[PDB]
Amino acid sequence: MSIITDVYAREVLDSRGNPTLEVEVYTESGAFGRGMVPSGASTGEHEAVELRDGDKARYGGLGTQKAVDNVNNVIAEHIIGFDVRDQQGIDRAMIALDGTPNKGKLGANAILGVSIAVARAAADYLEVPLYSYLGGFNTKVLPTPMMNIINGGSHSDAPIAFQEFMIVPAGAPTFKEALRWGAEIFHALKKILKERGLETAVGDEGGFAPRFNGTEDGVETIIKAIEAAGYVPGKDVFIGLDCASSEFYDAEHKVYGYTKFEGEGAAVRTAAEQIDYLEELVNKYPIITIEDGMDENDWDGWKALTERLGGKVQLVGDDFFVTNTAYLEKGIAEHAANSILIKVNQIGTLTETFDAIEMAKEAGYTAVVSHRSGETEDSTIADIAVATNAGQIKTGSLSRTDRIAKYNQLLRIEDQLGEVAEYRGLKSFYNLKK
Amino acid sequence: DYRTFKLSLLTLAPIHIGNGEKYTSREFIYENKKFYFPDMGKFYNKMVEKRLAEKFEAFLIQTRPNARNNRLISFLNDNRIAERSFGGYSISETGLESDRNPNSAGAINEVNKFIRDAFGNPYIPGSSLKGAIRTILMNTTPKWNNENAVNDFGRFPKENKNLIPWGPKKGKEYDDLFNAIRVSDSKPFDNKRLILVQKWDYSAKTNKAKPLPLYRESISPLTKIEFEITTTTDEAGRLIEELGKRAQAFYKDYKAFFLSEFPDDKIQANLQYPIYLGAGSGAWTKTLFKQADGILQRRYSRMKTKMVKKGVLKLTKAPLKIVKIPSGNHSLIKNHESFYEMGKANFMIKEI
Amino acid sequence: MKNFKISSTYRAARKQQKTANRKSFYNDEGYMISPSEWADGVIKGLINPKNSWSNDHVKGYLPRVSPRSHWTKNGYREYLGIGKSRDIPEKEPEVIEMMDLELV
Ligand SMILES: [Mg+2]
Repeated sequence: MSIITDVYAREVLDSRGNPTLEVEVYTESGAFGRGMVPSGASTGEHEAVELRDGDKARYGGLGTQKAVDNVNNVIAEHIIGFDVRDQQGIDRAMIALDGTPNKGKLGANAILGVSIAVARAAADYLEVPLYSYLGGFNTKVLPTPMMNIINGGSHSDAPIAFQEFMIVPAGAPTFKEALRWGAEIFHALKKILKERGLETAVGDEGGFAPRFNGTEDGVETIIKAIEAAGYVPGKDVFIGLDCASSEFYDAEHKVYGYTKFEGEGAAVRTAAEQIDYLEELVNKYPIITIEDGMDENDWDGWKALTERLGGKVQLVGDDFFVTNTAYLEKGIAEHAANSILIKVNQIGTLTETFDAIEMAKEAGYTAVVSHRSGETEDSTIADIAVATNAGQIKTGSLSRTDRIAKYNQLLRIEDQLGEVAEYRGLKSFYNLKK
Repeated sequence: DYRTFKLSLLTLAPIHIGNGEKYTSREFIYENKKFYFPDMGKFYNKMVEKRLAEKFEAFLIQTRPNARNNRLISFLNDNRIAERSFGGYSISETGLESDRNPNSAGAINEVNKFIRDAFGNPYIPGSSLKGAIRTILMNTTPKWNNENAVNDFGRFPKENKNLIPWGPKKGKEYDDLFNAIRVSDSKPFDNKRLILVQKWDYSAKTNKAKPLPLYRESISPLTKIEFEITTTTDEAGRLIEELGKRAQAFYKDYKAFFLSEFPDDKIQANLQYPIYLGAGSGAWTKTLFKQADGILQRRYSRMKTKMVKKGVLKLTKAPLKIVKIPSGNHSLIKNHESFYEMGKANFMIKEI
Repeated sequence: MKNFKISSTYRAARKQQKTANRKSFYNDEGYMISPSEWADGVIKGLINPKNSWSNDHVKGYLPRVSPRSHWTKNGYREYLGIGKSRDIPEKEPEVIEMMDLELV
């Protein structure tokens, strides 16, 4: 009755208009699960690699027919007959079938799709919610959202070097109130930008990319929107950054060149100067989290930044760790960063995603379940965030259903939990002192 | 000048080398736990002194016997004959010779004959062993088992018969490797070492043995036969002296390619250098399976008996035998359902 | 086949993998033919409609078959392939042969 009976992949589109795949799993009793894969990267030294056709005549070389054929002709013949509740066994069998560390043979997208579909079909068979199946009975914590509001760098033509700016409504009593606060701040900022004559068209995360004067101008506009909505910055709503300094880091010269985005009037900083600039920004503004404050290979600079600022500000490693257990363990050993960004398709399975989350939790780090630039109507990452009780999520802005679907699923989870649901906010930053 | 090798063959499983002929149901009687195969000439001679030629003619001319007029024992019992000694030979009843029962309607309507010389005794022809040796040598040599062994210059792929040079070539020294390997045939090894095994097919996708109506006369397990391999050139001498350690490599490739997918309790174990002789052993044992994969499957893609994946395993049924080797007691098979790998044998090659 | 039955898991797999909707048809010699010529041959009697088609293939190495059950005289359930059977096995055929040079 719980025996997996049919596995079938098909090619669909993601939120950017690019192909991806979805996998449907049917068990003998009729339980059904559908897993939709976010769009990832086909390159990377130590990250899972998705499979793309490479045919330029079809979708500009971004077709996923090869991974669909891998699911339908290779993975399905191996998974059919398994128990749908044997998620760890299925994931191990798929990993062994791939035979490569980066899952480049079958494709990480195929493996993740089958993983999510099997987990959802098992939850359907057990008639339990997905978060209850994934994390057990003690799933109660609604994650604190880091809602993207203003973005720059490679996502904008403004002279801002940091990739992303987020609002963290950690002072809210419940997740529902936190979502309302973020939507109201989003609309207040939209009104402010319309008044100022800037562009209000959203990007891929739902956030505006207007022509500010600099990073400081963006942060003051963010605080102005927070106060216009009627919330106290630094008590109700905090500010987070995604510098993505791996993009404007001169690897040869070992300098963080802000001139790549902030014009010729910008300053060229060293590692110590970059730490000084980040500390000055933290002292000026209510910044609680900084993501990718150093290059993905600047290990000593990451260390020094963690020693200088890691007691009061969460430091997230996105390109630093790329959801890799080896890199995360090395960072734990070297006291580099105090947080990790968990992207499920960067690793390929739910088993290793939960392994990375558990290791980060055991090290005192915080796990931030994250979206991708190309998302879907699937909202499994919300169930992952609730299931692990991670207490932090990053699923974009308040503007597109590739983003709003996860917030709606978190609203549904909070409603289903009822009086047991807990929204911790500042208490979910357990990596910080007090 | 010439290097002469002795190849001692020990069959670990039934081996059938047919000649195209078949005993029909009106040529053998199943009785007293034995299969008697009377000579029809002596049968007719002693039923013309007993005046039953005409009803024998009506029994054999008859085109559509329904269920029981197809069996010779029915004719013998209907006309009250009890004089069963007309030449021929008897095969002891295995037990496992056929599904259903050897009595009743279906039973054994055809028995494939073993190859026999002009005196009626069985023997293994030297060309069968030479074909097996040629498959072993071609499948364990990177200059012969490569992409050049197929002939795509045509309608369908076929073997490149000129990959190994042969024949006389104008204005060129003789370059025939396999004229040097002169494999002789056996001696008549008597009719007491034959059985009536039946073909079974074991599918990895289904995981159960399916019997087929294809009954054969095969040499019993643990049969010692001797061949002489005379070699004339140094190249073929080196090849034949390496026939052991090439048979092991061929079997290792075969096990890692085909036999690994099936349960280890059906696949037999080796005491000496492995070899596959006769019919029913499988297509991969008779092909360069590294190249033939994909083509041989496509040959059967539009037929009813479709070849699915790499095919089924051929597992006949013959009585379990244990050898008192000087290491312990080695049972021939690892299963209790009496499943031999049809067409298997072992050999040891010396330089007498 | 009376000792066994078609398993429920294989039947479900065949059901919603929809293998019955992709039948292949064959003539009397077992060569694949279109449904139109299969119908033509069956109508003219040159094809046996029973043994002349296949239900595609079920993916996933599932067991096709489960044991079939029956009732004993006690009113209990029992597998059809187990029971008194018979009693004739001997011991073995020890063939000595303590001279074969067994390769390592
Ligand atoms: Mg990032």
